[PDB]
Amino acid sequence: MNYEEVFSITITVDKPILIGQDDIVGRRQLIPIISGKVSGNNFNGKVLPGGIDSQIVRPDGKCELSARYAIRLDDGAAIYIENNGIRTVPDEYIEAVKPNAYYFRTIPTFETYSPKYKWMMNHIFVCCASRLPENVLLKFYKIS
Amino acid sequence: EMNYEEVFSITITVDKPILIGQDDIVGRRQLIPIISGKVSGNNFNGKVLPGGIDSQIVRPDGKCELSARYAIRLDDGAAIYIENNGIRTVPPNAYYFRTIPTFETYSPKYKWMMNHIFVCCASRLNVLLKFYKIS
Amino acid sequence: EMNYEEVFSITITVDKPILIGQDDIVGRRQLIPIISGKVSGNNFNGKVLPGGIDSQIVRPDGKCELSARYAIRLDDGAAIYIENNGIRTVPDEYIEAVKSGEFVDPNAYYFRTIPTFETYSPKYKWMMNHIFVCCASRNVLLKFYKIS
Amino acid sequence: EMNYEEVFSITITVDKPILIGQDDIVGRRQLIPIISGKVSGNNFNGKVLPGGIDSQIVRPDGKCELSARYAIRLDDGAAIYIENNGIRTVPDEYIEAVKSGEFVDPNAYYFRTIPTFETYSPKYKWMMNHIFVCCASRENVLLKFYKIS
Repeated sequence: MNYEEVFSITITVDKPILIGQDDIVGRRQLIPIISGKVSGNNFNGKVLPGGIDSQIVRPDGKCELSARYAIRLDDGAAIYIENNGIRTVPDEYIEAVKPNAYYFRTIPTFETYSPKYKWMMNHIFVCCASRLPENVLLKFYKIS
Repeated sequence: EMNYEEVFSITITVDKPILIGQDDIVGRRQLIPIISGKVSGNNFNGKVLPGGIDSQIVRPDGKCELSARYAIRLDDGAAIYIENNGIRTVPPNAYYFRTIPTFETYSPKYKWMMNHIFVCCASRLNVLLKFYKIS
Repeated sequence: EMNYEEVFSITITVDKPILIGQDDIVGRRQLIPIISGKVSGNNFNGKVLPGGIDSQIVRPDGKCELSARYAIRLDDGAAIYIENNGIRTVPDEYIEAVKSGEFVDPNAYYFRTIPTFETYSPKYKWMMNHIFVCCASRNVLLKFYKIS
Repeated sequence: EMNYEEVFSITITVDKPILIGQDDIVGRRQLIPIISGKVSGNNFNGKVLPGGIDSQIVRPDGKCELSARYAIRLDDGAAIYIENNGIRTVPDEYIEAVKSGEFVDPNAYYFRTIPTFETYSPKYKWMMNHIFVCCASRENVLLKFYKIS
């Protein structure tokens, strides 16, 4: 199995909007995306307004993540992204959750509006992520 | 033969669309921020919380597919997370505009929201949403 | 103020469940093959095609989440592909019976679903452009309503 | 970088397609029954159970969107329920072939999917807590499953 690292995004997030928590569904929060820098070989630009990661930390500590946001490239192209994934920590970090620690991986789906980016809607992708301060680093890999 | 009960309404104030892109294959994608919203109904009263976005695509044939993610808080302190998925088609009074919401709740008083099917009838002005519990 | 129209019904015969597995967090997963089915409704008459499966999970709290994929062929030769997703619940007194599978009175059930359609002719494209609700019961009888 | 582990393979025998319908906007929808299948991999050996269907649509532009629901039973008695969703494309020169369904060489395909698992035992709960990628090809479909580390 082969793959190609195609780009990265460093995203600056705002404080979580905590919606609610219990020990049946877990804890729901919305994470607003403030900004984001996109970079890669011929794939450079920024994250657009309107971005939100909708997250639930399940009672067992597993986080399920579903982000919806858009980017615009420096050539003028826009790409809409839905990024669906998981973040799990080992045992001594679980009550904290509810940095090297995490397993944090996602699958993005892309929607594009010009022939130059049609390939993004015709391959499978994996994203390897990390969180920091309040800014997640995302590496995107095209499955070859 | 199909019964239902109207359970609450939300009048939502939206910001201007964040247009992402458009072409003649996928259509036009935009994100609509929800500025605010008033929730009202029999023992179901409160407001829409921050962080709300309706993600819409207008298909080339004109059909709009809608998927909104937002939360509300009630005046009893209960919070509810809503994903509302539906369609809007035209040939204001013009539209067919109907959606299916899915609820996530965090207390026994509201768990019935996770155990029924619902339909939402909407109107685009702001947007007015009437929620019906299918009996 | 919500209007709807009954558009058709389907009476489905199903095989015995294919029990996959169960535990006390995810619940009980089973696949239900659809043997046959008859579609009827004003100018809407046909049959269920081969290949139909309802993938079901009865959650530890007793709620059944249903997802069926199947197709129908109408007497004019048109096909409709259906994914029907919904839920089936019972009052607390019947839950132990459900978790077993001992007989429960069909009137105990709340059994409602939301169908999505895929069609391949102009005469049926409306089914792709309205919202629908399905009221079901124990054959399985499904009644389909277009929301107006 | 991205690391991964091959976890197991499945070789599946499928029946003939159940053609539902086709048009030039939605494409061609068919249901593919899974007759049988053999699961193999280090400490991961079993069979596919009854009830498996791949629901597929070949879009007007030639791209096939695949969604399979089936289950396997391992030799230690554990079950795994699999929802496997993916895509299968060919170069432009083979698209017409893909359409009347003429022979296209196996090496021509891009055929990749993302499986989701449901398991009922602590020994296999890790399958619910990792991301996976599946590489597939075409007498059978060969699926190789990879855990993303």
